[PDB]
Amino acid sequence: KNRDMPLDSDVFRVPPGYNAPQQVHITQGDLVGRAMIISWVTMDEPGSSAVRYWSEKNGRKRIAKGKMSTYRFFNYSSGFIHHTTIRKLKYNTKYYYEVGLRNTTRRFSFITPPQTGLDVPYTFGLIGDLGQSFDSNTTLSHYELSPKKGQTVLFVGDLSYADRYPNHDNVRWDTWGRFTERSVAYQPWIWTAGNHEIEFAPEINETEPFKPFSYRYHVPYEASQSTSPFWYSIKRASAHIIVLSSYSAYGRGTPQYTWLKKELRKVKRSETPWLIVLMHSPLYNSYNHHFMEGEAMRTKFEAWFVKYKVDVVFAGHVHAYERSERVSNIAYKITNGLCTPVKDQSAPVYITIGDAGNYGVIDSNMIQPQPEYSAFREASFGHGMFDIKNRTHAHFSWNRNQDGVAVEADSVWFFNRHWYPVDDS
Amino acid sequence: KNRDMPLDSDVFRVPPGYNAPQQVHITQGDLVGRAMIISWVTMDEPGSSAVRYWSEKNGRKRIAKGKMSTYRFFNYSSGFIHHTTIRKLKYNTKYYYEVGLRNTTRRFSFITPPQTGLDVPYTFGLIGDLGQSFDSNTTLSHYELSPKKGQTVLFVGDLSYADRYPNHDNVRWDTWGRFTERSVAYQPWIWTAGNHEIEFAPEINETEPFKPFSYRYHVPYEASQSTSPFWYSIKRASAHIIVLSSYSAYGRGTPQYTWLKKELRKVKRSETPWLIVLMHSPLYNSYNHHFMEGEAMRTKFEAWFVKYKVDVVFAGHVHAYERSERVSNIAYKITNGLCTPVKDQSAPVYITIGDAGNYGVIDSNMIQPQPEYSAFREASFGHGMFDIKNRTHAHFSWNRNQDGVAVEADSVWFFNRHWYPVDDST
Amino acid sequence: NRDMPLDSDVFRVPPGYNAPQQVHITQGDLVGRAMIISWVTMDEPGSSAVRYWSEKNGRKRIAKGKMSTYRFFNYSSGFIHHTTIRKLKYNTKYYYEVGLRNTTRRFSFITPPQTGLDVPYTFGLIGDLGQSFDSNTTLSHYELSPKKGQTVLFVGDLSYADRYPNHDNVRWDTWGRFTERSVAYQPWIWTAGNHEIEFAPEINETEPFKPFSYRYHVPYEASQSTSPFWYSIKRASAHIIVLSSYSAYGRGTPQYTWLKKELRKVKRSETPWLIVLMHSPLYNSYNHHFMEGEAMRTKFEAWFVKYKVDVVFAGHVHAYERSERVSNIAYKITNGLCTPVKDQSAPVYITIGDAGNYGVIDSNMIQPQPEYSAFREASFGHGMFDIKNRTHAHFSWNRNQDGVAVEADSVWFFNRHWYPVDD
Amino acid sequence: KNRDMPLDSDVFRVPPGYNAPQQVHITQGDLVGRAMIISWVTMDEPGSSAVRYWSEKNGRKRIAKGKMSTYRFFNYSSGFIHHTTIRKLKYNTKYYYEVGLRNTTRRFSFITPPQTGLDVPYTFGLIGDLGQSFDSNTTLSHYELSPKKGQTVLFVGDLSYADRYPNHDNVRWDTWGRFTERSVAYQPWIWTAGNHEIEFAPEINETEPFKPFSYRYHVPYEASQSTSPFWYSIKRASAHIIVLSSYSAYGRGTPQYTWLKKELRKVKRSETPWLIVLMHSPLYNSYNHHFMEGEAMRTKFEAWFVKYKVDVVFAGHVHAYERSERVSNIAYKITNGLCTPVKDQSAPVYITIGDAGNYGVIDSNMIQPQPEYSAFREASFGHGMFDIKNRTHAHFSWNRNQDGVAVEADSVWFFNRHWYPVDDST
Ligand SMILES: *[C@@H]1O[C@H](CO)[C@@H](O[C@@H]2O[C@H](CO)[C@@H](O)[C@H](O)[C@H]2NC(C)=O)[C@H](O[C@@H]2O[C@@H](C)[C@@H](O)[C@@H](O)[C@@H]2O)[C@H]1NC(C)=O
Ligand SMILES: *[C@@H]1O[C@H](CO)[C@@H](O[C@@H]2O[C@H](CO)[C@@H](O)[C@H](O)[C@H]2NC(C)=O)[C@H](O[C@@H]2O[C@@H](C)[C@@H](O)[C@@H](O)[C@@H]2O)[C@H]1NC(C)=O
Ligand SMILES: *[C@@H]1O[C@H](CO)[C@@H](O[C@@H]2O[C@H](CO)[C@@H](O)[C@H](O)[C@H]2NC(C)=O)[C@H](O[C@@H]2O[C@@H](C)[C@@H](O)[C@@H](O)[C@@H]2O)[C@H]1NC(C)=O
Ligand SMILES: *[C@@H]1O[C@H](CO)[C@@H](O[C@@H]2O[C@H](CO)[C@@H](O)[C@H](O)[C@H]2NC(C)=O)[C@H](O[C@@H]2O[C@@H](C)[C@@H](O)[C@@H](O)[C@@H]2O)[C@H]1NC(C)=O
Ligand SMILES: *[C@@H]1O[C@H](CO)[C@@H](O[C@@H]2O[C@H](CO)[C@@H](O)[C@H](O)[C@H]2NC(C)=O)[C@H](O[C@@H]2O[C@@H](C)[C@@H](O)[C@@H](O)[C@@H]2O)[C@H]1NC(C)=O
Ligand SMILES: *[C@@H]1O[C@H](CO)[C@@H](O[C@@H]2O[C@H](CO)[C@@H](O)[C@H](O)[C@H]2NC(C)=O)[C@H](O[C@@H]2O[C@@H](C)[C@@H](O)[C@@H](O)[C@@H]2O)[C@H]1NC(C)=O
Ligand SMILES: *[C@@H]1O[C@H](CO)[C@@H](O)[C@H](O[C@@H]2O[C@@H](C)[C@@H](O)[C@@H](O)[C@@H]2O)[C@H]1NC(C)=O
Ligand SMILES: *[C@@H]1O[C@H](CO)[C@@H](O)[C@H](O)[C@H]1NC(C)=O
Ligand SMILES: *[C@@H]1O[C@H](CO)[C@@H](O)[C@H](O)[C@H]1NC(C)=O
Ligand SMILES: *[C@@H]1O[C@H](CO)[C@@H](O)[C@H](O)[C@H]1NC(C)=O
Ligand SMILES: *[C@@H]1O[C@H](CO)[C@@H](O)[C@H](O)[C@H]1NC(C)=O
Ligand SMILES: *[C@@H]1O[C@H](CO)[C@@H](O)[C@H](O)[C@H]1NC(C)=O
Ligand SMILES: *[C@@H]1O[C@H](CO)[C@@H](O)[C@H](O)[C@H]1NC(C)=O
Ligand SMILES: [Fe+3]
Ligand SMILES: [Fe+3]
Ligand SMILES: [Fe+3]
Ligand SMILES: [Fe+3]
Ligand SMILES: [Zn+2]
Ligand SMILES: [Zn+2]
Ligand SMILES: [Zn+2]
Ligand SMILES: [Zn+2]
Repeated sequence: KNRDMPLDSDVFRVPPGYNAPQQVHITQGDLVGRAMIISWVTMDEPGSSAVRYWSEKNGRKRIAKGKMSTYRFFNYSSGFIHHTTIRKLKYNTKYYYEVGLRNTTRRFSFITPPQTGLDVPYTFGLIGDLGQSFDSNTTLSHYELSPKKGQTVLFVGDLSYADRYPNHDNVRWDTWGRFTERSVAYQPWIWTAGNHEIEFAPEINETEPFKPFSYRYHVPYEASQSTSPFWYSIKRASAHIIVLSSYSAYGRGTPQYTWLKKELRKVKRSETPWLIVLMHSPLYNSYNHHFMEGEAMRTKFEAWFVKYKVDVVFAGHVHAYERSERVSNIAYKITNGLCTPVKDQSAPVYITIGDAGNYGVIDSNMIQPQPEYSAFREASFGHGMFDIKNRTHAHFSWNRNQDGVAVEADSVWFFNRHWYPVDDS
Repeated sequence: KNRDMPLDSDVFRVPPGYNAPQQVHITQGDLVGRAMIISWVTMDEPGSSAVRYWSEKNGRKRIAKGKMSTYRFFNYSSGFIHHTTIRKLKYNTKYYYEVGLRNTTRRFSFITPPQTGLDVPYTFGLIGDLGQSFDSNTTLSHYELSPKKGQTVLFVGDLSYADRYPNHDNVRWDTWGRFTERSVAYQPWIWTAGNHEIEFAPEINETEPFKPFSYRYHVPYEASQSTSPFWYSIKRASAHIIVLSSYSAYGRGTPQYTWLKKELRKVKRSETPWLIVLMHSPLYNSYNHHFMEGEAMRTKFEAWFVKYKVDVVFAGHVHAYERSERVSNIAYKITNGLCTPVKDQSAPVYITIGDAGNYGVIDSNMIQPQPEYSAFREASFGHGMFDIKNRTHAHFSWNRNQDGVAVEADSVWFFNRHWYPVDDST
Repeated sequence: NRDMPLDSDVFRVPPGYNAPQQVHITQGDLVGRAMIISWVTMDEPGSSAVRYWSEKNGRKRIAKGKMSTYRFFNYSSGFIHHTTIRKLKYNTKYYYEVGLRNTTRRFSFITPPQTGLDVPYTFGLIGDLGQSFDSNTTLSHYELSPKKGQTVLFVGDLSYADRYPNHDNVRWDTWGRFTERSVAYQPWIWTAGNHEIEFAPEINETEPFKPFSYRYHVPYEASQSTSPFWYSIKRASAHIIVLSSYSAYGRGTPQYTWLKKELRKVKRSETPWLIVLMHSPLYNSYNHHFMEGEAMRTKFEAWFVKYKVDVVFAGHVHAYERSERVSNIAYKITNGLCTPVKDQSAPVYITIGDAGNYGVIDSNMIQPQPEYSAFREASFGHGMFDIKNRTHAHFSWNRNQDGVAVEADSVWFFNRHWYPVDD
Repeated sequence: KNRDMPLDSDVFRVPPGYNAPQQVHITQGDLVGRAMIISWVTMDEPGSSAVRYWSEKNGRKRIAKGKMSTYRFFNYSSGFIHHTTIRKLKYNTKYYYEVGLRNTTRRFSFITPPQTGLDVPYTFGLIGDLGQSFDSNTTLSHYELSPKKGQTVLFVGDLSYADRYPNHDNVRWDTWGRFTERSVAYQPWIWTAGNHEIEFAPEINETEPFKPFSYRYHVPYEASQSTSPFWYSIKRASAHIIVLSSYSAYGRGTPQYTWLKKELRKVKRSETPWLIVLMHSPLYNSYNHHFMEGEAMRTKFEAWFVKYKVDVVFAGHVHAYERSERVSNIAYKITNGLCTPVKDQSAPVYITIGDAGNYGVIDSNMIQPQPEYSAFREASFGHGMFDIKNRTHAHFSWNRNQDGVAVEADSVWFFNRHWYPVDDST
């Protein structure tokens, strides 16, 4: 049944004025937080890729110059896509920025994160598999209405679900951009590529994976010496965030494998104590839907996560919520019969948070009974919050669409694996 | 430690004459055997990409037109690389072909396979991780001197090992091309991409995986509707051969995953009864080196191989030889504890054959004791032959470098999984 | 102002899902055994395959071509197809179909006879056509001609889309649909004029000839040219040389180099008629664009006389003119030799850029009429160059205001190689 | 006949050190002189495209990041070409810069021109058709030893003459770069494209006009809103310099035509009194060699030069020296018989200065007798100096290779067409 919001919905309204910038969105633009990638689309003509910005502190207006690009997908032709990086921003300060400098100007703002450090607090939103259904809209409202006040969204993939439409009707990317603007124009969303971003459709000569997503959503991948936008790293406040690609190559020797190996080695827990991994497809999942799809990546990387004491791994893909115990399944050797997950205080917690709404369908069927490795699971629409207090403590909470915005249906304290490895079960 | 043949070795000699074609090699150019891709390099000037060819019978000389390309890698600049496809050939006939039409002509020949069919005999050589060491030269000689007489080489990856040299010195691609010539200019080699072809080197700003390899070695990947040179299939005689890429994406919904799922559905066992899979990294491997590297691909494809009753999966990567029992390990569901390989008459035999020589090192360390799923393993240099007799029987043998060219240190009868699914254990 | 409106019948869209539109053809090789088929699909990419067969018997074959797209400012093109059909039979009628996947449309052309000394043929002359009502009239007159044109030599300025805001490239699409009724059935030989340049740095479009060069291909490699803007073809008893007024032609440049070499290749005993096409006239006694042709004239005029070009057709000036056979090639800065003289080795220069443009005629002329000008008139119309045999060609000019059979100006061309009599 | 310096001449020496930058050259990088384009080649590996620079004043060392490129020409493959722009410099300041930051660093310096202004003095060298013959070397020496101290070279085209070699042996581009380094590394040379830069060679599939030149020599063309490296404008001191392309399109409506029309409108003689035009092919020329080749461009632009009262037009192409009277020939209407040049105080002086050496041949055949429009002409090798004193006066001198470096064989004072419009005839 169609639960996608109609094209004439209020959330899809086009900003008025000739060549008004639309689908405005921002993300972190460098490794440590001093830069911001500003992106938007113009529909009437190319327009200018310049961004005007200034801090509240200094009130000196400056100009950053960017780049415009376009793409085609089957018989769709995109508008004019702008990406511009503002650099050398001051930490912990409010900036205003304007786009559409030539015809119709629109102004927004954001706050740069504090400089990275050991005890620096920060609140991350967790959103997965958002889509553009009425549920999607409710989750977005709950997030923006949260008393916890999220400062940056960690997005675990499956953005627009445009690919569910005939020929992937790319108009549905445009609507998604206009819908999400109310949040992502004012705070960065950290992008992870899910399977709905693949858009491999050889039947209509579209054979370059991630094409629409990769034209529309840029990431600071060169900042961490990644050679691809689909895996990369950022540091923000006290968190070191590693973004992975479930649908890229990760065999031994491949670019993603090589990069992750080196990146984990570069992590300094005395500088960013919170080590967080994002990926679309969950390594631990006890739901019927996509059961065991995460197995391949798990066999490659799980031992690295345990060895480097990753604090937490976030994923989506399953349209529900699940939180694992700290467990590992890394003792297997084909013939030794050691294929059962065991408690391991050195392993991350695996959280599945792909329940922001998608196209309005929840994954309710669960493998019964709940396995030992699963601490909490529930088939409900909602979003998460990962609220870092200091180097030892972070509080995670899950909020359900059917609950008040201030209500936590699940919550748990994370004790840091490097600085405070006490049983946080 | 350096057991690579020196640059001035006889196998590396440059063919004489102004702009003489060198590094000549061919491979199947289409889905069923009526085409051939002809490839070669000219060093002095671009030269012609035209190929003259004719059957020894008829003798009507024809011209095929191809394309020239070049590439750079760090401070290396390639010579001029030619790829030309000859099409609409007659089955089971000898053709002569010539390259260097403008200046120094060189002439070679090949024999097209018989048309695909249920009971068409054919002999495949199996060579993996060849490299260019003295051991490499020995393995090649054994293959070309085999009384079995291989008609096509299935190459399971790791070609030149140029990436071991400073800045991957691509000269060592050129030397490997000239060293091969004696063989792959007269019979096709079916290429699989190994980890030594990846050549991911961001430290010298070379970040495109498979670049040198993909410029030098073309495969007929569009013929099987693949969107990439790194996975594809061909039919030859009674065999349907599926080539996979261990070092490309294979997650659910990815191009390779999607392609393979569809491709298996196209397999017709009444026309090609022998279903053969090539990949670089072994799904079953009981050597310590690279132990369990194949697990990721195994979780994705193993159940598929059993479902479609693949006869045999060949791989290289580990520098040794191994032959599994017919087993499967596809019953695991995380908490059911079903994680031990069991005997499964629907499953392929897995053979590791990455011992053609590489840079002169063997992998001798093995998991002890030998696991139940492992039938035979030995750390020696060599190559295999897969000799199809008919729709029910194929004979596989492994020849060691230290033995006479006619000695099989291991040998086994494959009973076809579709036409004759009887226990063929050893 | 005078341009036909978007809802005009001539701009009508062929019905049916992804129906091929803007179909046009042109010679695809050096001597006539090939044809370039071009068209546009708007609904989706579609197939670039062309099905074709000869009326006689007719085994159906398929030729596969290429699809392309482009952007110009805020305009995005449809899916443009170009496909070459090769190895055709001479002097035979062929049918061809495009849009094989969804909506097929069928057309036809007739290949020319093999090239030869005495092979007859009739060429239409059309320049600066545009899409005004005048334009539509000219096209009608040409197609209703009793003399029956078999190929159009087009001397430049096609759609005049560059007159619209941001060169509204939709106006290229309409011109394509407009001209289809003629150019889908017989080749037009394309010359590049100044309205094809489309140099518009103010909207970041700085590649000359961009839209023109995507929509209209020419067989330039067939004569070893390295550019579509200059090339030659042979058809029946004619050798036709197409030059580019708005490309470089300095000594040593590609075009200059190619022309010098191309003239050495002309064989008057295979193709006695040597025809040159260019947009901007070397001889012109109208005020508009007076003397714009001088630069090219100083470079190529002596060559045209040396190789005894029969006739040079140009457009650009929106009127009709025919010169005497004169040359002005003796000037040496200080020697006072700067007047054109009768020269029986020289071509006749014909200005024929009066097919309609955007509805405006150039009527202001230099007075009195110079010696070198034989005939000139400010009327809309088109020409016909009718080759009878190696000695005689008949050229005529038809005015839009006359009956389709009426020739306001008419002249016999006596071949410069086989019959160099004063005409 | 071969008078080109041999490959092992001292002037072609390779700078010592691994990956040592060579063929270093600089030119103005912006409209008004606050920028500089730094160019160099590395032969061993790509290297860094970063330039380190600081003023003799403070400094305050800074880095500018550039770009690397390469090309092939037939069977030639280039080294790694770096172009890096340094911006926001101080006027009238000596700067040091270094290239080759990663392995072998080399250090140079330049002096930024003073801010543009009415009476700003400045000395331009004029060199055309240099080549790499022994004569070429003598001319460069005379320029650098000149008592007048050239501060910037206006170069009227025909650089290396590499195209005279077999397949245009591009190695002769590398030699010419090493030879000219001793001057162009320390002061900008302002490039004009000549016929020897076209390098149209279809017979060897090189069909892109100016390819090697355009890769090796960059100009700040976007600063004057040109859309091509081949025509562009700069201001330097009291001069506004317009560079044109004899071998690009210039018909009505073409990019160069449109650009030049608009550029002349932008000229302000109240800010830059000296209006100078550079082009390769002379509009006025009384030598037999290339007689009247300039006629095509003359017909297009001559009237514009008169209309805007250009002070002086410099050209090369003809291998000799010539200086015209102020003449115009713009009244011709085909039939009216007005086709003789006449004295026109509103017109530029036309100077032919393509006598720096080429491949060792001088053009000595002149049309006799000397025409009225020609003031002075002589067939000797040499170079010119255009020495601006203030808004009204500029001194032009011509120095011959057979004379002392201090001797002026031809000499004339220019009266500025805007600020001192009085007959300056000799
Ligand atoms: C979008 O903004 C442009 C300026 O950033 C407008 O161009 C300008 O229009 C002005 C009218 O107030 C005019 O004086 C300026 O010269 C001109 N500036 C330019 C072209 O750089 C543009 O206005 C439209 O386009 C111009 C060229 C004219 O056609 C106007 O009549 C148009 O309104 C703005 N576009 C629109 C559609 O608003
Ligand atoms: C790091 O953050 C923790 C979570 O906010 C701090 O714990 C909290 O400390 C409060 C007193 O400052 C106390 O009222 C709260 O109950 C407590 N929260 C929890 C969930 O335990 C933590 O404070 C230290 O450790 C706690 C357990 C107490 O021992 C405090 O006295 C300590 O200050 C913060 N650590 C530091 C070094 O501040
Ligand atoms: C396929 O090839 C096999 C090996 O060439 C055939 O088996 C062999 O038959 C020989 C006489 O033809 C016999 O002496 C060999 O012992 C035997 N070889 C082996 C390894 O079994 C096979 O022939 C059929 O099946 C075998 C088991 C016997 O029953 C034969 O009599 C059969 O013809 C060949 N199969 C077919 C269908 O051609
Ligand atoms: C791109 O191709 C689509 C078909 O593959 C177009 O949709 C089809 O339009 C048909 C009428 O031409 C209509 O009957 C079909 O229902 C429809 N097919 C599907 C699967 O939706 C699409 O057309 C645009 O949108 C449709 C719904 C109509 O409004 C058309 O008039 C529109 O052009 C094509 N899109 C574009 C931008 O061309
Ligand atoms: C080429 O075609 C010309 C035009 O038809 C021929 O001239 C015409 O010949 C007619 C006899 O068939 C004659 O009545 C006409 O007067 C004449 N038309 C013109 C415009 O002159 C021409 O015939 C040759 O040359 C002319 C001058 C006469 O000498 C004829 O007798 C000749 O046959 C044709 N030339 C050739 C080579 O056939
Ligand atoms: C502009 O530069 C001219 C060339 O240098 C100056 O002329 C020269 O002035 C010298 C002393 O200043 C004098 O000895 C030279 O003969 C003379 N050179 C020439 C070629 O005339 C010029 O100076 C002005 O005009 C000259 C003729 C003298 O009358 C000076 O006294 C004047 O100042 C310079 N103009 C200015 C305003 O400085
Ligand atoms: C155009 O031709 C192609 C190829 O023959 C057809 O597949 C199209 O059919 C349409 O799209 C397919 C995928 C299927 O949905 C069918 O029912 C549709 O009719 C055809 N396109 C149209 C619009 O006719
Ligand atoms: C392009 O721009 C013009 C305004 O300059 C606008 O009026 C026109 O409709 C636009 N065309 C498009 C967006 O296709
Ligand atoms: C989406 O949510 C916003 C904020 O709650 C609300 O104002 C708007 O009406 C909603 N739109 C739809 C279509 O649900
Ligand atoms: C390689 O083997 C070949 C064939 O046996 C032999 O001719 C040659 O000498 C060998 N070359 C080297 C370097 O071993
Ligand atoms: C290029 O070709 C010429 C012959 O055409 C040859 O003599 C020369 O050595 C070659 N140069 C290189 C480096 O290939
Ligand atoms: C154009 O000309 C054709 C042919 O005479 C005629 O049928 C058509 O109606 C005309 N259209 C317009 C709008 O002039
Ligand atoms: C070039 O001139 C310089 C300076 O006069 C001199 O030192 C050098 O030897 C000359 N080189 C030649 C003539 O090859
Ligand atoms: Fe999802
Ligand atoms: Fe190996
Ligand atoms: Fe016109
Ligand atoms: Fe010269
Ligand atoms: Zn998903
Ligand atoms: Zn390997
Ligand atoms: Zn015109
Ligand atoms: Zn010259």
